Amino acid sequence: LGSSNDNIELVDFQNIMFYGDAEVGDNQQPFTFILDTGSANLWVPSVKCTTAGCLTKHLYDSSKSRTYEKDGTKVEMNYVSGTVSGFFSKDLVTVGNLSLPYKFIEVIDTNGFEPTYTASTFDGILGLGWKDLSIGSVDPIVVELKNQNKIENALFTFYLPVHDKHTGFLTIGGIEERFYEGPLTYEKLNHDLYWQITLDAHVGNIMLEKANCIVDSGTSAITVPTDFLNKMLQNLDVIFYVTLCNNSKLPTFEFTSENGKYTLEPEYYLQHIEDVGPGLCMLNIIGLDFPVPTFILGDPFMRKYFTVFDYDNHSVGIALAKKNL
Repeated sequence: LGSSNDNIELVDFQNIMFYGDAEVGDNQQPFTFILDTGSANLWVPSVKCTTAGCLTKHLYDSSKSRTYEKDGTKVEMNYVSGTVSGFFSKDLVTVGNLSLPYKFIEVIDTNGFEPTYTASTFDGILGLGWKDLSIGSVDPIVVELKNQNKIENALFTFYLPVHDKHTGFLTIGGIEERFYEGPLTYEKLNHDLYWQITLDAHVGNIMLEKANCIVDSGTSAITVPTDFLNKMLQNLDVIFYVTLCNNSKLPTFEFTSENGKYTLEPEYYLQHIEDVGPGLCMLNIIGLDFPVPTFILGDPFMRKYFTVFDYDNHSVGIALAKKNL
């Protein structure tokens, strides 16, 4: 009724991660997922996983689902925080109000994914990247939904939750105006692997033309080229770097293209850790070098900017996220 798109509510986790729920199996077994635009596979821990990390998670039992289709092909998935091992399985996956038989990794070993797994509340990870970026050559869930004529468009959007402010939404199938204000600008992908686009960057006197920028929901910070960060933090009073929240020397990130301008002010990349010291803030910025000048516009950027990931049009749409809806 009215809402023709599939909306999945998102909850923040200590301002470092955010989760969304989905189900696997004919009996709708529940799971909490990290929604990762940087990967392309879906995985859930199996009832057959007997590692300590799994004892506190919601587990998947294929024997309780009529629709389960055995595969068993051995597979291992790698992430920044580690590796998980298992085998492929296929069963009904439900996301919001949509369902479809989908191939995923049934994880049996998580000891190579610690301490992240045990220290976090999620059960598995749901990839929202491109096919070529996956293992087992599996079409993206949203792409699949589109081919099955279950959604109007092969795109999804992120309106991220903001710690102590409001929850968020992952919307599949269409763009909803209620999530943003200002103009919605599209940036074409420069690669059909990651959601990577080209943008010129300027922080202070330092600048970088046509830098590669990866919009990534799985990264908790904004990553900057080492050299770039160093120069940026010169003369600034910043002893992953911490500083006084009221530091007026803190610069504003500026990202521009032929179609749009995006900025990230200090209030968007500074994390309060007053419990460590009065008015003390952590810099949610990381020095990271890729073969070529690259910025990962992670959660800090996505919290400020509503984003749309368009498979059909091979682009990323960006607009200021509404502060309250």
